[PDB]
Amino acid sequence: RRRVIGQRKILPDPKFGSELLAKFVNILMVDGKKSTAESIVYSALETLAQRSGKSELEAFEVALENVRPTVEVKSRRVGGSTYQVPVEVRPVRRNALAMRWIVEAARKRGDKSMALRLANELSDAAENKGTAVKKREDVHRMAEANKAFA
Amino acid sequence: AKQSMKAREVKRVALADKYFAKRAELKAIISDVNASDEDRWNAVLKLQTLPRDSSPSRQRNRCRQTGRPHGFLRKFGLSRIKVREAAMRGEIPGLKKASW
Amino acid sequence: GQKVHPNGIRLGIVKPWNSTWFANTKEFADNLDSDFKVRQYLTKELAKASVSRIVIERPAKSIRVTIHTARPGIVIGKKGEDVEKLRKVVADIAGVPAQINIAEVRKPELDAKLVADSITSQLERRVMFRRAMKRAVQNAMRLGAKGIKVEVSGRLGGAEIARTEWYREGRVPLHTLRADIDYNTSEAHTTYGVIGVKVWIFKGEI
RNA sequence: ACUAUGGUUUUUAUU
RNA sequence: GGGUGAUUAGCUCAGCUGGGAGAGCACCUCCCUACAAGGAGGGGGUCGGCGGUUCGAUCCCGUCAUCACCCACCA
RNA sequence: GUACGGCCGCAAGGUUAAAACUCAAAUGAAUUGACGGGGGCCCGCACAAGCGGUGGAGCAUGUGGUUUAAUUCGAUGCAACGCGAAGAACCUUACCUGGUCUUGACAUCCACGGAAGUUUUCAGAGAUGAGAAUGUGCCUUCGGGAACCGUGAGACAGGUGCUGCAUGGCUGUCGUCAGCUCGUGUUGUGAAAUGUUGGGUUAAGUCCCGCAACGAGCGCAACCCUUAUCCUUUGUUGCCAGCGGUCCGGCCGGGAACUCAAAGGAGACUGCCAGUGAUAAACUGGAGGAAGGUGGGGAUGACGUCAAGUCAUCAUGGCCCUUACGACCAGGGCUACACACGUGCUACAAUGGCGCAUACAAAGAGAAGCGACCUCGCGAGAGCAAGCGGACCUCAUAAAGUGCGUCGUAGUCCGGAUUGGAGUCUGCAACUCGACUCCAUGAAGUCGGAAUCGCUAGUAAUCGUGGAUCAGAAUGCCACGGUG
Repeated sequence: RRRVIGQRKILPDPKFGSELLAKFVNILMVDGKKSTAESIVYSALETLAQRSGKSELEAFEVALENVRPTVEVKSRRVGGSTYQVPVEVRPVRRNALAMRWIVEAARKRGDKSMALRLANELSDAAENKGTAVKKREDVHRMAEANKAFA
Repeated sequence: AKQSMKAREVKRVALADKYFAKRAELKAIISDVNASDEDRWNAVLKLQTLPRDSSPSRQRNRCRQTGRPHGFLRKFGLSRIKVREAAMRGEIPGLKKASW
Repeated sequence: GQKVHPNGIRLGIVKPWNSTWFANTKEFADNLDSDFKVRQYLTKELAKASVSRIVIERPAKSIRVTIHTARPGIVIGKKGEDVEKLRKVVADIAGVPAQINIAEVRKPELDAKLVADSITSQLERRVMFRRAMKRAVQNAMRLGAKGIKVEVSGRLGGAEIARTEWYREGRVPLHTLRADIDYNTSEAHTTYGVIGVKVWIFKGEI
């Protein structure tokens, strides 16, 4: 009923001491294998530098900021039938959701090479069209109607 | 109990050790030939393979204290139920139940 | 829950075994078959000798066999020749020479093995069941126990119904690892029912 | 959102 | 005076190959539970009777009885 | 408060007001349970946030019910259904059929003939039923026996048959939940209350405070076991920094530094300080250090448990059979599906597969055993044979991972089931229904539909290693490690 449990900082990256990259490999990890993420890491940014990649000071941290989650909800109750309410997420959650939104948008249809399917999504992460934006507005049209009686 | 299951054991595992725990050489002689496409043995195989009351097969050891076919432990001579019974009474050396 | 003896579940707590020896990996189970045979023989020959336990040590290429008895004078005879015929047979079923060590139990009414026999005595003549356990409690606390628990189950009355009775005095304490608790369960073999008897006794930590 | 009804019988108790 | 349907199990009734006795509720009894519901196996027949046909008639023809139903029965 | 008659009313009615018939309890009062679609309030991987799944496909695999000559017997409220009863040709077997003998497979006392045994032929599915040879041992108050193989008595023997509505024992589980007993006092007509209720606060009757309740027990907590860092003691079949020699091999001298294997000391007490708060107790935060805040974790199970399971782990009251609900054999059934429900594991891919090389163990097991080396061959297998009693050999080039070629969305020339051919072995013997190998063969299948799981850390997720059971064969049952 209070969770809130422990404290877990995790480790930074071994080559530049990055905190965001060492977390992003924990999103591309599947079957407990991090090697498959290290085939996609830096190669997506270097493949963006074959199409549109200008400046690399933040690598992909601003693509993860042009990607913008806003439509998260929770359920409120006093018994049986429940009432939906929207929530104002913390930057640590906003970032954790943006990291899934973009790699799930790059996985939407089957093609070759995830570094290249992600570079196509990062070249879109300056104007943000279709995937990771068109579902957001279709549920945001209730975002004040679900505040009315608190 | 069914004491007929021990009457099987007495003429199987308790009598096989001197006659059936090594016996496969006594049939392999019928595969000992001087040349291919040639016979010297014919149907004598059915006399070398004549025993039926004793076999290398059908041999169950059973628990030596309960006659039970499942849950025996060869290293103690006891079953799953008697390992606890001897251990709780302290009547078996080297074995303890907790606390590592 | 599961009951079990407080001895072997606490044997990791500086406690001794009832059989202590080391044997070859091709006959350890056959030496443990001998370890059962010597008890199943002696508990039929010494059946009136008030035996509380039989402990097995195997020194000097022999079997020691240590018998804790409240009636040693009918085990050793008059004197030391009646046991020479006994250890001849113990050595036969063991496959090794046999010593025999006879130890006198000072307080049999303090030991859960013989307190159950002292209760079984009064169930032969059917005294009031709720007195029979209180006498066993009184006699044990007067003998230097720091607590005792009893239980008697089935055909205690009076009528055809099956009931249980207990009473408890002093300390147990069953979760205390160092308590070295003395325990027994038995039957009174009555002419209707059987009457089951349980006893737990506490003396002090190790 | 709100959320119908439940067939027959059921301890010895001693001094 | 002429036509038409019925009479089969304690109670209500079905009726496809003519070698056929049956469904549910009642009667008996096992399973599940001690009952009951629910499952399953049994007991008990004037298939209204007689004659004819038929290898055999509840089962088709004919006809006697009793009950229902439309007609005729003084002018 | 219905009937009859009266009385009052325009009237519905109001008022007076029976008897027959009928049952073992109705009711007032205070008290304890238990429930609410009452109130407050504790806490939970019940919700919250994240991810991997189940519910399709193909095989494996568990259960019920009907069925059947067996489809053994049990466990259905939430405590049944990969489970008790570990590897179904015959076996093992409870179940079932056709044979056979009834003092009987199993146990003893007496009589009667035989040594125990060893060999060999016929009848028979075999159990066994008939012959033909062989051996005559032990004790010899010298009596004739013992013992052993059977047979015929009188007592008997047999039963995992049926009953936990007969039980002693065994046991599920609330639940690691914080609660429960034994006594004495007091209040109350007494049942009953108190304390065990309250105020902080914990995993906790915690650790203090306090009221008419105060002691002694069982729990909680502790005991015992295990670990992070320093110091010490000690070193082969373990270790190898320095140094001599070298099958150049920690290999041999040798060292004792360093892993490690291991006993012993130090370290951690909410103890220090701040913030809250009875200048309370207790938490939250800070400091130290390798690191706290039941240290992280084990063994953990107080009372009473459901009109609850187990007589198939063992005894045992009762019922019943023995021309058998035996036992000794040959075969069956346990691998019927007319219908009712689940758990796995593998592919559904590309961020992947396939083929061919390569790095790392951890923990067991191993003298009629683990089996090297080298082979014969397409290969299972078969052949020869060393080391090894296991810190000195063998099982055993761990697989994920690291890499190079290659394949590609075609619903997969992927997945390779499945149907054949050629075999190799195990056993009395592989029709159904046995393993393992080589060459053919060719299929469903884009993580899913109502709906719904487990974990806050070496956990969830994922890929390999070993052992017990052992004629030949586990997708069964338990440990060990990499990635995380």
